[PDB]
Amino acid sequence: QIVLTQSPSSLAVSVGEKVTLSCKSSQSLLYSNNQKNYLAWYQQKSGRSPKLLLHWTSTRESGVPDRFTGSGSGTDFTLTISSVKAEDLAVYYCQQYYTYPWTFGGGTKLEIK
Amino acid sequence: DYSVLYNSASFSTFKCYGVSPTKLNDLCFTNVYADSFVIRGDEVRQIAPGQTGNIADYNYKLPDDFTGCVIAWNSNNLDSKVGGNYNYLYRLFRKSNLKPFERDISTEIYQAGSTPCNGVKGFNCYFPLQSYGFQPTYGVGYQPYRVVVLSFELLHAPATVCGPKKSTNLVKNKCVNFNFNGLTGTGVLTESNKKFL
Amino acid sequence: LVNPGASLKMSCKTSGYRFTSYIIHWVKQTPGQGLEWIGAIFPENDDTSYSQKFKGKATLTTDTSSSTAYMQLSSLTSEDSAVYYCARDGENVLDYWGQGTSVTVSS
Repeated sequence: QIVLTQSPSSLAVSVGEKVTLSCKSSQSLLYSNNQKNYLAWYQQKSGRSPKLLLHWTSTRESGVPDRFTGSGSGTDFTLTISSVKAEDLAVYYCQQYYTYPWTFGGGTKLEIK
Repeated sequence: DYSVLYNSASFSTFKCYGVSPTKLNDLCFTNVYADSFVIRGDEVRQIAPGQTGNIADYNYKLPDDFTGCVIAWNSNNLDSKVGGNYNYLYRLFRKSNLKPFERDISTEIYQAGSTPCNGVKGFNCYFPLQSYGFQPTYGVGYQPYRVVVLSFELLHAPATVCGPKKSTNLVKNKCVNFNFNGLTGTGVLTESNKKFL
Repeated sequence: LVNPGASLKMSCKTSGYRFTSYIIHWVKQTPGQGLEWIGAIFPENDDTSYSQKFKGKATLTTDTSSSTAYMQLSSLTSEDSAVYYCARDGENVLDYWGQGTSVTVSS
């Protein structure tokens, strides 16, 4: 029952500006056998289905821009976006993939300054 | 000599594919296998070249060009004891399928969606090796059937199993037509003194 | 519209994709709050997986012929009313995480 803590509450980003958002897990989400970190990054636009942007934190989703790049080591997981656009603004969430029960520790609104 | 195994009236299902049962008696064969396994009653129809499901794609797979026979008989005493027999296991789900003519004796946990399964069970990880319910108090479809599948193959090596079917009897001293192994002719047949090697 | 203590059934069918997924998911999100996982379903043997928070209030049934996942909700409350989203899970996502249905609970 590992709760995940994601900060900050708000992200102010200008158009065409790189941003970094980090989600921290209480226990390491790396499976010992495969030595691979497990985590999922989600985009949540208003009136839209929850959508997976990055999986395992090592593989980009199909038809997803290289601007969205995520690197996570051990407990700490970091997602970096560049060239942010008005369509891109959404709530960003981190979902543990390591073990049941699944915990949605995702939590970051994106705004335009 | 498969002619004595057809009219015995002791097998519940004696079918073949491609090669007719009345034609493989006088035909050579390079090597004949012997695939014996015990399944249920509803899984007998799935043992056919070109089927799919949870048994033919995870246990015994049949080739596309299978030209053999399927021997299966009813049984309830040579493989099912009193109180239920749970000695015959089977694989229900796996990460990949099985190629034709391939055995698998490994034991791994199936992975459904997340939670990679490698030596740990519980959530998102299930035990694939189940057990058949061979009980004498069940219906007809739940009865065990000892299916023995025979495989026929032909290679470039000389076949050691060979021999044609029965033919007409012999006659002597008369003028006759004859056919010895395809040597058609006409003449008089007798014994001979000839010292053939 | 469900009164407190009523039973609510929600069904969703994947469109453009025919099964080919080893998990199905249920998520409850109240407006102004993050998504919360509820239960996971398995196509063959039932996963029967429920979150500890939702345990005893959620039942999962899957019918292959129907091709739609079923979720039963019991002991509904004003806090319970939220948008629930049908989802799935294969390797990653393949148009499997579907949309959501708003729930309103009042006498």
